[PDB]
Amino acid sequence: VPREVEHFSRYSPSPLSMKQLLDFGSENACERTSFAFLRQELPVRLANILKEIDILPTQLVNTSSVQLVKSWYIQSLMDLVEFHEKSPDDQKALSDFVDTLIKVRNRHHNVVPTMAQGIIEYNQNLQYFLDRFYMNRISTRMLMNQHILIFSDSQTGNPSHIGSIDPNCDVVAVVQDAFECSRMLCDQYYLSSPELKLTQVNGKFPDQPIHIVYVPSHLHHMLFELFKNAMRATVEHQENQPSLTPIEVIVVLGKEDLTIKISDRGGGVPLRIIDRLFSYTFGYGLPISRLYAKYFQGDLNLYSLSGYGTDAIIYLKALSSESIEKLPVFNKSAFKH
Amino acid sequence: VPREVEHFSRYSPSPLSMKQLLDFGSENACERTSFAFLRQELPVRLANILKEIDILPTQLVTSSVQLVKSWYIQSLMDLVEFHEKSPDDQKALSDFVDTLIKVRNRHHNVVPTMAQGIEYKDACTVDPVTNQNLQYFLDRFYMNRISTRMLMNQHILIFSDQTGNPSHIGSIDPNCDVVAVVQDAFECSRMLCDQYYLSSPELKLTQVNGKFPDQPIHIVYVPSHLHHMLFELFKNAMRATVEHQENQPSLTPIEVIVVLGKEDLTIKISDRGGGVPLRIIDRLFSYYGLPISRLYAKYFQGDLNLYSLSGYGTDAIIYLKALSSESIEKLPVFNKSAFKHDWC
Ligand SMILES: COc1ccc(-c2c(-c3ccc(O)cc3O)n[nH]c2C)cc1
Ligand SMILES: COc1ccc(-c2c(-c3ccc(O)cc3O)n[nH]c2C)cc1
Repeated sequence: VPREVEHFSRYSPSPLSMKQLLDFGSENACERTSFAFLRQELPVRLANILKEIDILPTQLVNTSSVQLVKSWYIQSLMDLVEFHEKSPDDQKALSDFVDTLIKVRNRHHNVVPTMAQGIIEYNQNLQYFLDRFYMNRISTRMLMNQHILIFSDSQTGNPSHIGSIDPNCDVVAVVQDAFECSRMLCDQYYLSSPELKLTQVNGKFPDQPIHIVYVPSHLHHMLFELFKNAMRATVEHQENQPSLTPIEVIVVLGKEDLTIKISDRGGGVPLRIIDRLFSYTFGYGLPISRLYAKYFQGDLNLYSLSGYGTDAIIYLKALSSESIEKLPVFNKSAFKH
Repeated sequence: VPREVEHFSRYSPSPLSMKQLLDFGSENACERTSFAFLRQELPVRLANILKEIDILPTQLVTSSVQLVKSWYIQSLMDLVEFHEKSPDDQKALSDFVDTLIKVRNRHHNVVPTMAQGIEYKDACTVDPVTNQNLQYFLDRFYMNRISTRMLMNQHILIFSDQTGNPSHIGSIDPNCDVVAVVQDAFECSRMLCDQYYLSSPELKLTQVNGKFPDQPIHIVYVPSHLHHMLFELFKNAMRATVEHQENQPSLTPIEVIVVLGKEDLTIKISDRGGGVPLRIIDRLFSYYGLPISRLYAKYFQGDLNLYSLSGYGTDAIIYLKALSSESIEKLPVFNKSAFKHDWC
């Protein structure tokens, strides 16, 4: 155990809200501040999760695949710790940091499948760990991307966005895209794909467009995954008739909640097996997409009617200020689990 | 507390299935067997939940629990006697029935009392972690009552000459018409609804037999339990609807769909009462009629869930097991585990 990882674990991750993240990019010409935050936060999160890997079962940590993960994280942690001596005023430091972050985003690019093989080689504590390990990566990928897309010279992301956050996200538009994205995957395999019957309701101000601060890609991931599932299930279960049953989506904005319910008539699944769809042990989709919903204090649930069809609901937070990161911490409360 | 409650605490509850239930009274499964199994079981269940009660905070264990303990200990002791008696003593069976009729009427005031104490709990001011423990304890306490009452009714209705419906086995309808139970439970809510409101929602009911398509829906179940769950969900669906659409021309129907599947009987009641925000939902389940309802669903391995759309309406869905052999009792056990009561 390298002295830096034992050290930086001895801190707790600091969750940020999308309001705050938003701010690192507005009147704020200060990447000076992002640099001092992230050169501290990234090592802490990586160190926390490296520590929780040491408790994984003997046979598991010693898989080729986990050992490769260990070494990348340990490498990026090292690389980030080296920026600790420089000042946030050092223009040369600010820029190397962008490159090193790009370097770490790259190094970690194979992390999520590698991890899978790592388990597909070796119960309920796996699940607990995989959910945390993956949330950990979602959160670091997001902080690095955010910094990279706001400050780097040559990755400027979507101009509407501050980083990858759309402060005025057209929720239904994302629903159409993700559906129209899944709709054309399904046509690679079937003579037909379900249509989209969609309804919106604006709690706050009625008959006005639905917009909230969110990260459009995370939403896109959730919805696509759930639309693909709906379609495949609607086409398998009705392999008889001519036209399929449409897929019904309602988008609802309320005081605190942004809710999206996706309904299909794909035959459903028994209560007993639902719990397995959300298990890592196909994917990694439903499980991951749920981590995405939960990553900012939302959620994703499945309610099926075995013999008829399935409802999928996503919950997002409606206000930037309550969209707060949900981060695992390696402490004793976690130790006993 | 006598050398009794501790002895039978040593044992863990033995869950029955509705199939076994159905047979403990089928083809005249002599009251001897049921006598024998219940004179053991009921004390163990009472013994079990009684030990839980002696972990409750100083003061709570109150004008309430003070008395619940007594009834259970009396009841437990009352049931003890028939150990020294043999199953063949008909005078004893006939007394087991009445002794089962007394305990009941003794316990019919359990549910009231216990929520009294909830006077007050620990210190007369109670925090989240202590409070979560109350939620914990209470799901178990009521599940336990539901389970003991269930078994006692069964014995009485099938062996005492208080006889229920002859077509039923005790409180269980081996051919429960689920859809008819939904309509009556709906109707019982519509009336109560209309004793207080100017107008009430309609029932737009849909039906799908996945198991055997054209055929009506019948599974093995206890109609009253089904009625208790459904009444409460309808009672909530209508009131949310009527309240939310004070401004609307008419009211929208409450929509329910009944589906029977390979393994599951599923019932989904949905409304447009403007819903409740994701943050509040749990409060809805905090300690009573909704919490208790969920306990009924889970009693035989089913479940009750709400998923709402704050700003539009709400989906309530009931899950029941469609096969009798899988409809097994969900009982609390007191032990090392249960006794033993991260992210930012
Ligand atoms: C992941 O592989 C799978 C596993 C199960 C299914 C599936 C669904 C379903 C499952 C999830 C959902 O959101 C909507 C649905 O209609 N309904 N029926 C089946 C057979 C589809 C893909
Ligand atoms: C007084 O208790 C309550 C508390 C809250 C509600 C309620 C529900 C609801 C809640 C549960 C349900 O099953 C169906 C529903 O439409 N939706 N909207 C409201 C304001 C209704 C009764």
